[PDB]
Amino acid sequence: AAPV
Amino acid sequence: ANIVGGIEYSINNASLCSVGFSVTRGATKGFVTAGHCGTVNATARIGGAVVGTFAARVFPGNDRAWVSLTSAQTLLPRVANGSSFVTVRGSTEAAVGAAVCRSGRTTGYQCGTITAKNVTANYAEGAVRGLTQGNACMGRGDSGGSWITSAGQAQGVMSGGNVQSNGNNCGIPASQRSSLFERLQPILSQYGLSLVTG
Repeated sequence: AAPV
Repeated sequence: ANIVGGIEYSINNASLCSVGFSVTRGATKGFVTAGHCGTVNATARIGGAVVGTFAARVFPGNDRAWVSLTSAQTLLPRVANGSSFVTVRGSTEAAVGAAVCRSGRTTGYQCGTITAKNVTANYAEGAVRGLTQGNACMGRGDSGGSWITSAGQAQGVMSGGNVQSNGNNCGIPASQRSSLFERLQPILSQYGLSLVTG
């Protein structure tokens, strides 16, 4: 998961 | 500028994020967005003009922020949907299984359903807890944008998810997407804000  | 959920804004002339929801704090106008988009005092611009600055934020741990705007900004109770608009009527939280849509500058307006709540995202910067998960696709740039039901109940702001190598999760099936948003309720109470509605 990554910000966006 | 007219402040509507989903539109683009830049931070310190570098990064881009999307507007979440127009809100007020007493006589102060503002918008809620993602905390990862800026640091306190960073400058927000819309169409190249300065509109305000980050007044507070929490990231990581949570992922929230509010930008206080100048008096000249026009707050609207609306979220962009293509050339059309969804009216903000309140902030009733929907349950798992409800349909929901999100709006942001990169993928536009996308809809899906809520699949889980209280999810932890392990971002490089640290964990972000208590996020809700939907399967509406999203991309790099959509952060901070609105999550709303077609009935106009504002749910939260775009945080992050499993972006693929093309910069979004739109080319993988709904069943495999994890698109996470920060709940709007705790943001409004944490900062004493009221949502603009219509």
